[PDB]
Amino acid sequence: NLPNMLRDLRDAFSRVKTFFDQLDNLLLKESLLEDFKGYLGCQALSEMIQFYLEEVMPQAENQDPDIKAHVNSLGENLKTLRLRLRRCHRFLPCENKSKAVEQVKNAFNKLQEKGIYKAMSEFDIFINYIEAYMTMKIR
Amino acid sequence: NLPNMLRDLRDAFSRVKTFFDQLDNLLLKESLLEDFKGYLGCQALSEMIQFYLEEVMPQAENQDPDIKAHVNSLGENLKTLRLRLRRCHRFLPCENKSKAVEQVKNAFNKLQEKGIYKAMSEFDIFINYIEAYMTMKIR
Repeated sequence: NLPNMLRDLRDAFSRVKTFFDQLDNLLLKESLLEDFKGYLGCQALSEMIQFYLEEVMPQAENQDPDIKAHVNSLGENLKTLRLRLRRCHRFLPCENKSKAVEQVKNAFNKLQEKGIYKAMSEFDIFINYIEAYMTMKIR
Repeated sequence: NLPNMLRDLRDAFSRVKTFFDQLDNLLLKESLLEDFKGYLGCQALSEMIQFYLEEVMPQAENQDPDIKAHVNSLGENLKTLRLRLRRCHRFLPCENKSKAVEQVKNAFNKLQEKGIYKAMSEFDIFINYIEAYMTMKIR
């Protein structure tokens, strides 16, 4: 399962690495792994994937056009992995949105002025749901 | 604890409600509560709090300026609650960011060109951390 899920990404990296011993300190320090294992894990992983796709890879392709085909495949494999993990609310919940909230907003918007009245008049219901959520977490 | 944490919000609402029996269906349906109790709970609650603060309340104040002082206090009490829940990575992790990621990005940016080389050359380390994260969730 897992190893198999990461093989394409590792294969793509084996090519890329050849374009890049006194190593010095890691940029991707252990503290990063720790956040990945904590309550902020999803947000940390999500932000890192975005960082590599939007900032690092494009910059790297600009610095040396010869690595482009390989960095592009690395990027495609990383986006595919993200998609897989995201399709499962389990692995990357932080990149998923609530269908219920969307439904509430869609109904609210279609009700025009009556939507404002209704949402405000039900605020105590909202407070009750917040209490339920908190009650959940405390458990 | 909990009841006490929500009292100010409920007190503020008792005033507001007076400006707003055949009730018809709830806008804030049960499905919303369900998402609040699930894996998308944080995102759902976070989006709802934002919805009330940026969309509902301002609109309501515009429709009837007489409720303004009360909707404003309701809003302040809701922002205070959000702050409290957020200060605790436990209750609202989805509104928190990874200090480690920030440190990595700060170092990466200060290294200028060498940062690109380093981040790309450590991609396998990143893959290893992703594996760890996944290994975590599967557990």
